[PDB]
Amino acid sequence: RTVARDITLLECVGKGRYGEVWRGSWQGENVAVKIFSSRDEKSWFRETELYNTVMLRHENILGFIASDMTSRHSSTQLWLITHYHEMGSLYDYLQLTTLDTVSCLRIVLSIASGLAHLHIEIFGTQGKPAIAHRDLKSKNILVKKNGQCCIADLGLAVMHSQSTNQLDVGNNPRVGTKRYMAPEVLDETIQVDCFDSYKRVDIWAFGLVLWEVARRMVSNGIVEDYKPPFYDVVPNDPSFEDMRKVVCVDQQRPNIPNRWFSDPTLTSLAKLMKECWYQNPSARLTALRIKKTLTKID
Ligand SMILES: Cc1c(-c2cccc3ncccc23)ccc2nc[nH]c(=O)c12
Repeated sequence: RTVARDITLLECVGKGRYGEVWRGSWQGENVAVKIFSSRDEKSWFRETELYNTVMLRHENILGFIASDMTSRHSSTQLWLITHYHEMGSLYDYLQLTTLDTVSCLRIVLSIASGLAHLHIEIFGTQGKPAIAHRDLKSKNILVKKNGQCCIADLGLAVMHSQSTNQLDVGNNPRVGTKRYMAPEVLDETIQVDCFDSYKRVDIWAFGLVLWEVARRMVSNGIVEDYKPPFYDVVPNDPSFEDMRKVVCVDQQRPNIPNRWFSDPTLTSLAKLMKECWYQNPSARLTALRIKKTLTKID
């Protein structure tokens, strides 16, 4: 029922090498429309597969509405239509407000719950395969009205089924965001035919998002300004070589502000954080473990 022809493009809320994101009106209601760039057409195919064939659906995953193609301007555009969240991306949201303890934990737990849903296979007839995201970042997370978040952008998803032991890495020349790239990626030791490798890459990236969020939690009247990971050692649009020097050569990691050690929540989150950042990919916590821990912290 929801098709591109019937959506009114109202406002452009995002632009990048992926294409554009629009706020659209469909029967009055707001919808989110990602119009893919020509260079990113493979990500549209992958997302269309996950949302339509795998039927991905979870309260902490961006709500899919429909895939469509529309011919306009003597070209054919690939659309991905999703729910629209007034609060926007976690990246923009953190820059416009600070958090108390409850709101900080609600955010990071909701992301953990979203990531656990992806990583965990559901067995049986029409079961869902295990899925690794591979481009988790604050710009690929949206904030819902109930204070929870949801994960978006499945263009690089990798899937695995324990039964057949089938690994499906797709076929996409797209490379994850360099700022959030794990060390085993930057120095090319990652084992590309092992599904656990891609999950561990998600955990590294998650750790960085948890750092971005915690910085905005107020404790004892103190709070850090929003900053992206490695803001102090790499420039904007950091190069591959820039990231390997910081993450691999100098074995650097996001700094923990000393004021975090005066707050029990931030101290536990600091520990959680770092346990996502091991150079040794197999030492990192699993998504389910993160979710469990976040459920107990208060
Ligand atoms: C859903 C969304 C995206 C978005 C992010 C990542 C992947 C997406 N993929 C498809 C459609 C939108 C996507 C980007 C900006 C937004 N700004 C206000 N409200 C929104 O909901 C919103």
